[PDB]
Amino acid sequence: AQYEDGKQYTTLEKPVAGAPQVLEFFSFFCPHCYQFEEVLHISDNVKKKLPEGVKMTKYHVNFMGGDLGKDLTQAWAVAMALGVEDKVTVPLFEGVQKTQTIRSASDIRDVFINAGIKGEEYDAAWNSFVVKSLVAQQEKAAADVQLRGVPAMFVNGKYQLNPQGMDTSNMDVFVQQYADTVKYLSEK
Ligand SMILES: CCCCOc1ccc2c(CC(=O)O)coc2c1
Repeated sequence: AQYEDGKQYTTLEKPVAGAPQVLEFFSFFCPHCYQFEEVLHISDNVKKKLPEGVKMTKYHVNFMGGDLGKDLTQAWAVAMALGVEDKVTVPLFEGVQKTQTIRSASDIRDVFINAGIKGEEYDAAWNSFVVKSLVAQQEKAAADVQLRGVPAMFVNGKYQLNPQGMDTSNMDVFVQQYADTVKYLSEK
């Protein structure tokens, strides 16, 4: 077949019931994740190839970066609770990987302050049980598939994108193959 298990995607041995339809995992420490954001805009390009209104979910992971990795999962929970993902994604990626100015939880908070989130609002979210539950939700989704690598995308809890099987001589062709694979998997 044109699309084959092991080429553009793999199939989970144990599918996850009730999973998000399109579920992405990333780390702000992850170099390909930085590219998926700033260079390729994978999430945007997948969204454009899917029907309007499809639920896309994006979660942070703990397993890169030790203490700060977990702080960043909690900060991503704050971003989701406040709805400010689009305001903080690029400065968090650049703070961790480009300028390397993010070395502590306080430095993460600085990114939100600079992006216009009030200190009181950030701190109240950071310490809220709503955010505690969002941290648990991110961990559970990753645990459901023993995730050991990012960037990762899962479709309907059943299929995992396999970017290592896609063309990388051309960045736009790669994005198109990735997005068309998501569309194919979503229609299975
Ligand atoms: C999870 C461990 C890493 C393996 O998974 C990959 C392999 C290659 C790529 C490229 C290529 C590009 O666009 O420059 C973008 O993301 C990738 C993820």
